[PDB]
Amino acid sequence: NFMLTQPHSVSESPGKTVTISCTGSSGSIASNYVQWYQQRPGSAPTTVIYEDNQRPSGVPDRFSGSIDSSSNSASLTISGLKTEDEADYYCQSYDSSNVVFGGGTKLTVLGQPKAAPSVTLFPPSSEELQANKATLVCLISDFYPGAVTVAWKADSSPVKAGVETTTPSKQSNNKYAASSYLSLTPEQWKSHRSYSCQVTHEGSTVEKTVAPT
Amino acid sequence: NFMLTQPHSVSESPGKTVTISCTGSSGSIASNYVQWYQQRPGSAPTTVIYEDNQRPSGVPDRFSGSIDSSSNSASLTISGLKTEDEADYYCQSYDSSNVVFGGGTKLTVLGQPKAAPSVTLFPPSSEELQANKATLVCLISDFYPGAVTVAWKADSSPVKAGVETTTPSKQSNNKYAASSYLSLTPEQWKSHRSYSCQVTHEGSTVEKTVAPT
Amino acid sequence: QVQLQESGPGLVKPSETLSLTCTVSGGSVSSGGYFWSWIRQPPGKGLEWIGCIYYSGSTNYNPSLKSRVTISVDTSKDQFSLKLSSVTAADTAVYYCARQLWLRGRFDYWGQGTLVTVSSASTKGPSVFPLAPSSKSTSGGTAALGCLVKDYFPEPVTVSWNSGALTSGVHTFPAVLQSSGLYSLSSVVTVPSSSLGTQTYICNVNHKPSNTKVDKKVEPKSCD
Amino acid sequence: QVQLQESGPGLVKPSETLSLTCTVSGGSVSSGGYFWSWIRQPPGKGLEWIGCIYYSGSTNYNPSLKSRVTISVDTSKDQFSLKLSSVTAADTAVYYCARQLWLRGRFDYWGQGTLVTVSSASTKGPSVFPLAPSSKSTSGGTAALGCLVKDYFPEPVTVSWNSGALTSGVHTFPAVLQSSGLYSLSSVVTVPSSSLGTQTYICNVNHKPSNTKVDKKVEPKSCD
Amino acid sequence: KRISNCVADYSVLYNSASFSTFKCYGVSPTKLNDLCFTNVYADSFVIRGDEVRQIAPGQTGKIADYNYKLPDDFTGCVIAWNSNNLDSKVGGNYNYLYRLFRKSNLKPFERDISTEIYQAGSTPCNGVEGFNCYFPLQSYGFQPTNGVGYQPYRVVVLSFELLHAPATVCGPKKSTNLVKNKCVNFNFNGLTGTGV
Repeated sequence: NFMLTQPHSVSESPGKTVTISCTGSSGSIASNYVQWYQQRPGSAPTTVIYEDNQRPSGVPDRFSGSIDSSSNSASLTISGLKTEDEADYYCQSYDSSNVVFGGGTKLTVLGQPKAAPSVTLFPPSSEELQANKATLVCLISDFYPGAVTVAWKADSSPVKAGVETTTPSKQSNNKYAASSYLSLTPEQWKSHRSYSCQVTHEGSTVEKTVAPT
Repeated sequence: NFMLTQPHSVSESPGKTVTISCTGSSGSIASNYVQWYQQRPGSAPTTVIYEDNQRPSGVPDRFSGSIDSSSNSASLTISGLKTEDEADYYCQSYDSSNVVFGGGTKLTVLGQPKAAPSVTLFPPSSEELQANKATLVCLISDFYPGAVTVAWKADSSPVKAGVETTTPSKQSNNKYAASSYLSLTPEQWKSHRSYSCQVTHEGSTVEKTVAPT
Repeated sequence: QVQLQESGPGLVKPSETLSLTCTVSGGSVSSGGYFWSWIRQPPGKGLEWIGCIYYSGSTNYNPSLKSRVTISVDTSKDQFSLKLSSVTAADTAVYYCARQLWLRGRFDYWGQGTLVTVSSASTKGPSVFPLAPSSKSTSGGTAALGCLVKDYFPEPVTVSWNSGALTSGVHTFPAVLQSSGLYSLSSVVTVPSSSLGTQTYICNVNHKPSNTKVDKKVEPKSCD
Repeated sequence: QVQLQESGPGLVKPSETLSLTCTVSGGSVSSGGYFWSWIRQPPGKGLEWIGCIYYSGSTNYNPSLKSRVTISVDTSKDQFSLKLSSVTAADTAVYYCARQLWLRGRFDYWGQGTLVTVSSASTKGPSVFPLAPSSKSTSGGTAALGCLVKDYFPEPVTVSWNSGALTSGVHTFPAVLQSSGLYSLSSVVTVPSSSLGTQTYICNVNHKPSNTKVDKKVEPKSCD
Repeated sequence: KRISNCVADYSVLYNSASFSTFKCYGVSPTKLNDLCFTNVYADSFVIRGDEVRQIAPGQTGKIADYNYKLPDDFTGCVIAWNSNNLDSKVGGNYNYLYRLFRKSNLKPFERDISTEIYQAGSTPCNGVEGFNCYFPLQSYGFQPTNGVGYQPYRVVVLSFELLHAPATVCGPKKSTNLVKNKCVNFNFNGLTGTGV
């Protein structure tokens, strides 16, 4: 019944020093070796430190671990935060023939918010129209932070149903990507003169309009 | 995901001072009120402290509690250990509309009469024989230490099939009690001339015998 | 003062509905502005909080026990009941009803704990057989006699001698698993051999997990 | 050096026997007195230890996963495999076969993580619609074009541009649920406006469960 | 215990999979078989479960600073395991002794067997347990019915010595390849000679 208590979220500015704890409930931390692991999102984990006082060859000298057996909390002191350091941290123990890992400390991100909303629009295709369907697609890319609001607009009244947006997702260039779809009947596509999708992001609004041509 | 960490086993000699801890994982121990419950075995729990420093009317003044909010641990100090103090201790929390209890601390205190086991054998009854069943019951009582082995015998051959025995359990007079049951067919009961149960304890063997009469 | 007493059967089959009611005497449900809570405790484990209720419709439940606890309050009968759904063999716990004096505080009064056993098989009645004492059943100036409880399902069973009038020397042994599913135990009492043929020994076996109150008299063995 | 490669079916059926095999290339299993272990990690949760093995018959298992893990080592093929029984929906985790030397130390080398999740059964035919770029669809010197993947079931779909020739500027968006059951997504690529009428862009949408491959050409909108 | 003129393999000492605790500082645990020293000192003693955290370089308490001091340059290796089924028995029996009272601190790697009564005040007692005169030897608390924090743990310390001597105790390769008729270098326990 021995577990490693680890904080869930630890957030500090770059260039400072942090302390990540790993508290054991029943067994003392000095009883067994404690191993820390640093893992990129969507990849294999990598050992960042082991044996509680020595660093593996390859990691910088900033990763330091300390042990205070009085409070039964394994401490990992990290200084000089950089961009590549954003990861989840897990501490490992052994107990007695049963390896027990930690809860996990996802080290948060961290200058300028790279807000470049590429709000591009496309009208429904003629092939879709021949299938008695119509869909308006609103696309945003290269925006930051990943918190945008979408609302389909048109002259008269665009349909409320069929509005289908996607959550922001990380791109290859560290930016965010999201989409928005509007299911529509072909008759309502020509019923209104134009349709427009607006995106509100950090107060600014980028608006484009489409028309049946 | 808030739980109270409590030591499972605490032992102390009478007349001394012992401290029982209750550590919270996520929330601080001073966030919500913590209540300690002293529950006798086979009895309803009874509250012994409230508001972390106030003793209810009826409990002795020795049930003193202290709060170490820096370590997120709730402490309960017991002074002058007695016989009646042997009970389970649980600490309570509230978190956020979800009452969370503690792991559980059993107060352990700190003459023993060593005796030979009284052995009694009971033949199967006529009512059981009319139900096409037969059972041989061997009784082990008033013995110490609680380590006895049983070996049923059919005249001279040992019996292992259908043998069911009970682990020793403490009696009211500080001794132990146990039983052994031998499931048998009515034909096998009368097939052998006699049956016997050999209860061997502290090396000494006490043997009784039964016969179909 | 006030007192809380539980009721209902001590048994529930797996994947069925539990129905336990805790009755109130010496007080009123609506008056006082206090709270009612149900707390369970497995044998050998710590107390577990199930949920709490008000005399209005306010309810809160354990997230580990969410969407399975249904508790209702009827003011006319001055009691409150809890309903449990999809019970399993891991729900074997001693159930306590207690008036919650303060929401984040202590439960000042605790009711007596009823025992609930869950196991995945059809309940089997016990087979009580007499245990006749004889010359081989005595060692010195005292003899022994008892009753045998065999092939019953499930635990527990209580045995009382002469409707509880005989308590000295009575030894009730814990149950042991048989070779095929069921359990077995016995309850014996040590008595001097002088009163073997002059006083009647009757054992009272109760098996509310499978009903069937059975009374069996104990007599010395007759050679046939 | 040495490297570790996992194999076996990624998707898992409910209540059956999982079979994941981890292979070792560049070293020997038996030599060095080396240990082998398996570690799973649910998405968004911490690492969980399953069990560890030696090249002999010695093994140990997590008590939470006890009596469910069967791991065997064959020296002839130089690999080790794990078998899991009574798998449920809560076992969806990224499985890593772990290379480690010290039983109380660290896992120095980690293999790539295979995604294990409950398999789906129901399937529907997909539909692909082109997204014609125009003068309003570009903002500056770059234009956008793509294809619309709508009304398909189940997940996932793989979209490639020019049979994988175009990768720069290609954004794949996660799917979301429609108003009635089905899914919808899109895949777009950002290209300069000069190469609109001179370069042909074809999207390749593949739906393996429905066995449907659709190639749709993307052209600028023709006003009618 | 002193280990000399014996080859030692530490792989069997680790694959037992029965030790509860293992602290081994100074040398990396995975690379101590190839690296060899002159003498290996084995110090064996029993201790309670709550005092296993005290055995570390740079700790203060009531057992480490009075019985066996751990210096800063401690390259020893500590192994302990649970032996409650053999080191304790029913009846309140302990069969082991510790020291609690001393006049001052002691040097590391020193054994204290003095049974003199520690005087607290300025009044001598002439060797009795009088006032301000307490016996420095106290009873254990071992019991088979306890939990996990007061259990008997058999602690063995495997220290190493750094001094000029050939490595008598070592874990080297038992036999490399044999080469003849070429000018090679060999070390046959007595020389470093280069020749055919």
